Amino acid sequence: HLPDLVAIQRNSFRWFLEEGLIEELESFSPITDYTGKLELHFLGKQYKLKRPKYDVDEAKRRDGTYSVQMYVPTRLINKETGEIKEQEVFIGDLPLMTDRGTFIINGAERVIVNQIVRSPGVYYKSERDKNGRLTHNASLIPNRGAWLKFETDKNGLVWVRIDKTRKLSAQVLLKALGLSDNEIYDKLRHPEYYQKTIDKEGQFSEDEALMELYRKLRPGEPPTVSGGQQLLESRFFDPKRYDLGRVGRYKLNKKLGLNVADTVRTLTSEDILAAIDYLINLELDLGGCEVDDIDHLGNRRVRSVGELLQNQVRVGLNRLERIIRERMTVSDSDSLSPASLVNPKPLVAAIKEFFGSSQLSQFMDQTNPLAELTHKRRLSALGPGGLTRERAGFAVRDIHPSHYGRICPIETPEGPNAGLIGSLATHARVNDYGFIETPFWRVEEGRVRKDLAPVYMTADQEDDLRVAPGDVATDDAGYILGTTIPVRYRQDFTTTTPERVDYVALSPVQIISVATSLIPFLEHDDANRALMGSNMQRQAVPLLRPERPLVGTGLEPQAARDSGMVITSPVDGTISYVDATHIEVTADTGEKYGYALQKYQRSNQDTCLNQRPIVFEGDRVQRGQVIADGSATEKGELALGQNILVAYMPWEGYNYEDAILISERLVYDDVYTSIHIEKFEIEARQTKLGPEEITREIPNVGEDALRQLDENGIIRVGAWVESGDILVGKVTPKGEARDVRDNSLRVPNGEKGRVVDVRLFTREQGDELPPGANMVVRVYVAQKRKIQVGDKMAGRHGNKGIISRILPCEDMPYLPDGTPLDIVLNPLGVPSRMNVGQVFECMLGWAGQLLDARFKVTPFDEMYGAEASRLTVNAKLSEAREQTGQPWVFSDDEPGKIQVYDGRTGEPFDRPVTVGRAYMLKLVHDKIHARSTGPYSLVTQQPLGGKAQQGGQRFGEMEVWALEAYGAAYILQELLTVKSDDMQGRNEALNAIVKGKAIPRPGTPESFKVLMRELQSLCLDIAVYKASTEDYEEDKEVDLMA
Amino acid sequence: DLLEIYYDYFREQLGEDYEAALESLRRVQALLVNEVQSVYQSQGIDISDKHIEVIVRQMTSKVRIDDGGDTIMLPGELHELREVYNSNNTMALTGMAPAQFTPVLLGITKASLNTNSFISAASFQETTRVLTEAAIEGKSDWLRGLKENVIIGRLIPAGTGFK
Amino acid sequence: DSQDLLFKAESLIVNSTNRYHVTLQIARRAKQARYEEMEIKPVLRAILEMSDELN
Amino acid sequence: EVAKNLLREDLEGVLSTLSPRERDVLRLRYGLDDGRMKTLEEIGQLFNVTRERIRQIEAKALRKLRHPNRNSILKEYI
Amino acid sequence: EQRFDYVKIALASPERIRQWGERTLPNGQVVGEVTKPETINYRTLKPEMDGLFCEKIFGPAKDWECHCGKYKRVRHRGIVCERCGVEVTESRVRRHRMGFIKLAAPVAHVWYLKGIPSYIAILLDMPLRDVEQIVYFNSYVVLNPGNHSELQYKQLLNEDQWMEIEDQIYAEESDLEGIEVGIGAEALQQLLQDLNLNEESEKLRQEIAESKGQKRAKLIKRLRVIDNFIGTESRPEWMVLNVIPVIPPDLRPMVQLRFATSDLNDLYRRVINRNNRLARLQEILAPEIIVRNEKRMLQEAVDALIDNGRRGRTVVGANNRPLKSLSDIIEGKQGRFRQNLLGKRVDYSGRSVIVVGPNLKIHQCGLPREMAIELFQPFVIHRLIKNHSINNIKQAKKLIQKNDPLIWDVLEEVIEGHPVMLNRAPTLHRLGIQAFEPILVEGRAIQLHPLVCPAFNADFDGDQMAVHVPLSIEAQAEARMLMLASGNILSPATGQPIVTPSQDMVLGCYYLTAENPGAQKGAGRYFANLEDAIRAFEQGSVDLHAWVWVRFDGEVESEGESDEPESVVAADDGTVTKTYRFRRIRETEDGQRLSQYVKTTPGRILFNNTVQTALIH
Ligand SMILES: [Mg+2]
Ligand SMILES: [Zn+2]
Repeated sequence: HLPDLVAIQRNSFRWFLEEGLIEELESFSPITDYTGKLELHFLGKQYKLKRPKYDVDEAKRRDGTYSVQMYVPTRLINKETGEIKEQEVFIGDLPLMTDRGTFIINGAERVIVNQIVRSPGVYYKSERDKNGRLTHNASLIPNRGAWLKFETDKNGLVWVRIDKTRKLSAQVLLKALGLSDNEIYDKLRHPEYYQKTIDKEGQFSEDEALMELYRKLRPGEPPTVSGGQQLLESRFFDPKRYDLGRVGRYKLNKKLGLNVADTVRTLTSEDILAAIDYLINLELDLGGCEVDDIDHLGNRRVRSVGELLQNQVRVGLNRLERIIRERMTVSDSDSLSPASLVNPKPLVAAIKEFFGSSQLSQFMDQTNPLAELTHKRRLSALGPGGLTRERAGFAVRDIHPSHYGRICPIETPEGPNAGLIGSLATHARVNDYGFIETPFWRVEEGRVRKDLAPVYMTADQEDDLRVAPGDVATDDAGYILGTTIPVRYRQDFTTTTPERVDYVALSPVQIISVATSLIPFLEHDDANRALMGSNMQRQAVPLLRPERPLVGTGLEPQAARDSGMVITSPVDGTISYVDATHIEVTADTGEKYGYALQKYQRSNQDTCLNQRPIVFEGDRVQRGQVIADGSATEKGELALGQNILVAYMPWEGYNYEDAILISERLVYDDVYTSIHIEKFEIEARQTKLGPEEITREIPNVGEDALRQLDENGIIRVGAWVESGDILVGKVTPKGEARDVRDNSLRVPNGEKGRVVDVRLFTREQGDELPPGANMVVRVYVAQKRKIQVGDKMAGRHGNKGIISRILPCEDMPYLPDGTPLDIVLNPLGVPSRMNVGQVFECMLGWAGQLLDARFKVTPFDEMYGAEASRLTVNAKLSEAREQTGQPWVFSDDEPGKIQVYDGRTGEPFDRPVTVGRAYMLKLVHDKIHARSTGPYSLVTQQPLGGKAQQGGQRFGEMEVWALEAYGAAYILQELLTVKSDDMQGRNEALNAIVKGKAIPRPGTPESFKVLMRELQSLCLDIAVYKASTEDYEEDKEVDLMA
Repeated sequence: DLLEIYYDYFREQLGEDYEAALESLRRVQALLVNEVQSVYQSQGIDISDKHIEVIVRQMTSKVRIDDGGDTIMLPGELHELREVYNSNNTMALTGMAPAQFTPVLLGITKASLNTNSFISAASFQETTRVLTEAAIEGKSDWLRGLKENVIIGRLIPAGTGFK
Repeated sequence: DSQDLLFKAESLIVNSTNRYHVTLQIARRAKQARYEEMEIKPVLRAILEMSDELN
Repeated sequence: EVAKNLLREDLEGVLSTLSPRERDVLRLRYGLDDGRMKTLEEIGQLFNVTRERIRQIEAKALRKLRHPNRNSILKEYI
Repeated sequence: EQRFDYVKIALASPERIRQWGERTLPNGQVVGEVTKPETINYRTLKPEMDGLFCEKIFGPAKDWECHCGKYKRVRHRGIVCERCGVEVTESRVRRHRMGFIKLAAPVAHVWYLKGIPSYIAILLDMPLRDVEQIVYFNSYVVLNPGNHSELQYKQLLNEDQWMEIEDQIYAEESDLEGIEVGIGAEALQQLLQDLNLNEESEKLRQEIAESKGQKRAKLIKRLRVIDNFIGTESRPEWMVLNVIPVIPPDLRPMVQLRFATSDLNDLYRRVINRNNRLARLQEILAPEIIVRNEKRMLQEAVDALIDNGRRGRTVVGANNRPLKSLSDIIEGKQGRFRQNLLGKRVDYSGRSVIVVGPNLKIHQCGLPREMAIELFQPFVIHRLIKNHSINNIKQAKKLIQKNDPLIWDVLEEVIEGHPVMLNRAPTLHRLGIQAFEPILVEGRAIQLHPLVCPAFNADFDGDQMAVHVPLSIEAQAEARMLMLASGNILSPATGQPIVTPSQDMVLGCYYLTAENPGAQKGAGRYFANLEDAIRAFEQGSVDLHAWVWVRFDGEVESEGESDEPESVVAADDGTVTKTYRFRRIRETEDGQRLSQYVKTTPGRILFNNTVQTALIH
């Protein structure tokens, strides 16, 4: 029943376009100047949209932005003359969301992350003193504005703490609101508790209430009744400075039991009085009151591109209104038109900053369709309005029972981000208030009603019901089998009779995410290794020829249709034109449909986004049938790895501690080879001496290194470039003909491949070049990488490894039929890591290879039997043995083990080993770095850091301690001074090494001199001294800076 | 307060301050070493006891000048027990009035900020506070530690650079 | 061989009573060696010589 | 900086081949010592003979260096 | 033998700051005062003349080149120009010279004002709030009670109170004479100049004698500060700044990528702008409130320069982020001490993924050729120059760049015997850095010996290591003699072995030496010695776990044995053959041993023979 997987990102933009921008335009529409003579009305319900310029593909290839233009009709009304100059004004450029849920900003694909924040409303909490009783406080939190904290003292006093200022008894606030004693006495249920505060703090009247409120809020100024009134109105009553939100109003009504309309979004007297009454009742233990949990998913909300955009648009609109008022009052003549009144610079700037430089808009993860899919379904606890890494603690990063079926308990990062970024579960969805829901089937008298439609439910809703998991087994029709059934009641796990179960989860994978739903035999894995496998499945690399798993899980065809890279026919007809770049299908009786396929493009992570056709010319095709496939899909479904022969046994030390020993077939059969495309860029600028020219007249170079340039100084498409090869030839006019200097762009050390695209952008061609540049040349270089020593290989169950040896296939162990193995894995890593599921897949994959079959096993498959996975695997292996005819395939004494021989000597190993077909992946990432001497930092004169600029390795203080514990003094002193920042000792050491002499003694490193200068610059007379040798002499200050 | 209890008991049961301080510090040191070792061995980890003894002696080697006599030690100052003992000895050797003191337990951060070199302390924590105090006192640093020959760039006085 | 150098190193570390002092002596010796040889690697020759002198 | 110390040495070597007076003339006419190129007339006064004599020495030295012998390493420095 | 012995830090006097920044010219003009808040010219990209990057104060922008271009080339050394008065020298002096800024009104050093101990407050014996109010122009202070009756020395006066005092003092009948009040840091400077340290010390000592409790502690702290000032011979009013130092321009670089500028430039510009405006206001006799507000602004600007956000609001930049002031440079994990002095990025270092090399020795590591040819480039160049026909460094470098076959031979004969240090990123103990001998290997990954993995806590699933190469002879000797991996056997924390075989080695040894009743082909056969048993196993005559007998003479430790001989048989002679569970000893009557047969497994024979061969050889 899986709906659209990337729908949290669409619904929020469809909502923004439909009623998110309108609400914000109308909220600021009537702009009036101070004289009240001119008025600007923004008829924001009629904003039209201009068709996007360029195209999606054109924006991508031009390195531009995919956007539209917004035009709202406006009417400037003269308050007297009454002349109304109706017009349509340009408001801004709105980047548009593509069909895949993403945006194209500056020619790069970006995704707006979803932020999990605390929902607006009122939250009660009880705090316990070291020796005192329980004291209760309440926090009222709006969508946007100031917070209202209430607190109960140890003596029974009620305090309010506007903002972060000092407290003030609640009587001041209630009287300042314009409430007499009788109404606040009647609304409260236990009035004597508040009467104690009234007596202790004195009954304030409205005038003195506002005086004291102004005095406490803004000390040092003479109090003024009007001053206070205005302060309160601006603080909690101003529609443009306090917004509860729709969710805030909903939560307030639900918690406090009010009935206020949904349209009012500011605090009202009723609200504060109710909140106070609830606090009093909670203090007195009335019965219908309860403190709040802030980690509950019923008190937490999800914001997506629509809300975050709305807020940015609101800020821009405030700035625009300020500019409009300024450029409206100044005018002494009504010669202004609405076109000349609005300035779209602040709104354009706000939207651009949000989409390009915010920390909620993120560079897309695009290694494969799975990473792309889970990047759009990600929930973050960090950002402008959430948490910070140093403030997030143990409580926030844990699994709250209310995550069941809404947030995956497995898929997270490892490290500083553990528990702060999560993934939406498989069936979960977000409703229009911002709370995550999840579907259930209704159960009537122990019968699961799959005929009726799934009933979705939020975290707070499913707290009073007894909900059964999705792995409960039912008989024919729907009755639940068994006598005891696990249920969840009030965030607890219990067991009940199957006549008292209210709801049942839709699927057994309803609790996990999509990446974790792709791991077969998951219930035989530890949770940590499941986390590793789910994380590593999104780092796999699309291979040269992908291949489906044999023991897939059933969600592969659905995990690939959302990335928008697989083409399916919507039409039940015939195929008339097939090509490497075009497919055409003619409807049985109808029009022709034509599709263009992307070819060897480049992703954010330098992988390849190819697209290939599957069908042949003149082929009968049905609707919904796969027509073309992506770079990580085979025929409809995800394909991230390859199926290879694996045996579990140790080699001669090559399996030691997670290392992997593979065969040479994975290299020459082009298994686990991939295409990676990189981009290089060169800029022609204009220096004060002169401009920079792209030409082949490069100094100090011979014609043997200008072979592949295109008589314009730029390399040619289809040329093989090795390291140090010139890509674009550039000359700078240096100042000291024989005047030009060479700074042509070259391939970095360790890079090679073919040149596939050389795009050129100059201001003449109508391109948006940078401010000071006169030509931007971009070159794309593609290469094919094979598996090699040092690469990371992985499985779906968390078993990672680094390849340490590639053996010729006549050295690898072989089977009783002569087939050498492909990979040998250490079994020492299986039982201590508890990822037994890998030992099941192999075996089932073995059967699948022998039976020419593909198995779709779903996780948690043991609801049908006592040991379902083992029985299915054994039966499948026996069936494969009977069909093939070879008895060595399967043995009854050792089911999963068969005999394996030694390729080096021909002798069989002492005991049979476990062999099978395993689905292994090749992980991304270029890490080898070395340095002798290179660039240095500006202030400290220490070597720079970074692979791309010949950077050095940092010798931290832990390494200094390690060298101090060894007794090393000369290694430490050479590392600290001569090799880092002894500005004169570096050259002397290098010259001594080159000449072959001894390295001289070092001096004072430059960072010490920098520190002494900075300390002197702090008005400190710190200095270095040389002690006097004889008696009647003064110590002499030593000049280091000489 | 265990240190204070031991000091109060020993300053009577024995009667001399120096030995009372020694015994109180010894008992507290043994308690600290045993507690740390027990915590480590609860998880099944073994370290030698010298490694913990060095740290405990860096934490329990100071004294607060309760009331100075003819000494240049003003009350409120933290000084090493050995230095105080030697000063008191030479002071009553000439026949002056000795000083009183109370042993103290410092901690791992409070003892690192009481070093005699401001460069080591300023590079550890609270740089501005240490630097302000050093500027006010007119302190001088003679570079006799590993972190200060490391900062300036000299041979550390340990290992092959010992002499 | 490498093993030979390792045994000679261990031999010199003992009977010296100060690993630092004997590392300093090896450094000095190797320095003089290369100096009066520029006119095998210095540290290696130094260790060989010092081992052969320990009889 | 190491292709700077190296270079001067190579130049100095080929300079040694020239006659003492010749090399002195060259060093002074290019400022190899002081970084300052000197005229004819400063060497006309500082050296023994006057102007129009140093020009002959400069040409008779360069002609010696221009031969493929005694100077061919520096050809790669260009 | 060493240039300097001790580092001394003291309170900076304005004379010292001026000395730091004031340098005289041959013309007689003295320079060193930054007067204009100008950094560089927009068109010529050349520093201004009296700004934050001036060449007449800090030094020439280009070494051996004058600002106006009158003098160029090294030839002109020590020649201060005449047209613009710039010293034709090396540009390096731009990172050593300081220059100063003279203030129109004195300010307070925020460190001595806002600290955990407030030294200004402690010396003045005033609460910190009063001192701050006086400094920031919120209250007056009675610098002299004069003749008034209700006015006390160092008493805070509000604006209304001061107006009332003014009315009293300007009354025609007032005998009131000699009353003085002050506001700002100038008042603090006057109060600090009033303190006579000797008398304050004597009074405090006398009061401390007759005191106890918190009063004694506070007087003790005051006395400690006063005695520190007496010993240092420093005047306490030096805590109020009259001039401030300017950091050298190269320590606040303004480089061009756009121009990237340090936050110190903006803070200094604020200070200079406010100081110039204050001077103008004092020159035109501005209204007193405006002048006082400008003085407050100058104090705040100097505060933000010394330590941004310590006292008042935080000065944000173009984006809403705090500007990094002088205090933020020397503190924190990103401060100078912890980022550049106690730990540095070093040259001759590499980093790569580690794989397991099972055939390496414990004192060896596998270094890829790509890393090695870059780490050992100077050594390769030297050996190409010396032992081959390479003429110059450029030819050797181009030969290396073109990857000549001779390069690899030279590198291979260079790195032999040259120890290299390997480190893992978390260095928890001294075994996290260990020395090995490089072996050139083909690949991109470092081959690590499996026996050193527990010392580094490294596994081959993506871990990376850093490689450093010692340069000097002393460094190589220390690496070989102290840090070599073959010498790190025992754990320095517990004394226990740390190079013990683990994982597959333990499993293999266990399997070899275990007992397997299922497979015992050839059990019971006798063998002459360990070599005979091993040869019999090698052929296949005897199974790996068979119970055989071997004639071994030596110490035998057999688990599951019995100290009591199982069977004792005396033959028809003085010879008894005691048969234990795992032994058979023939002993002469009242005599010594004649033979010993050990009942063992050929796997155990192989294990013990391997140990014995390793020890004997
Ligand atoms: Mg690892
Ligand atoms: Zn000049």
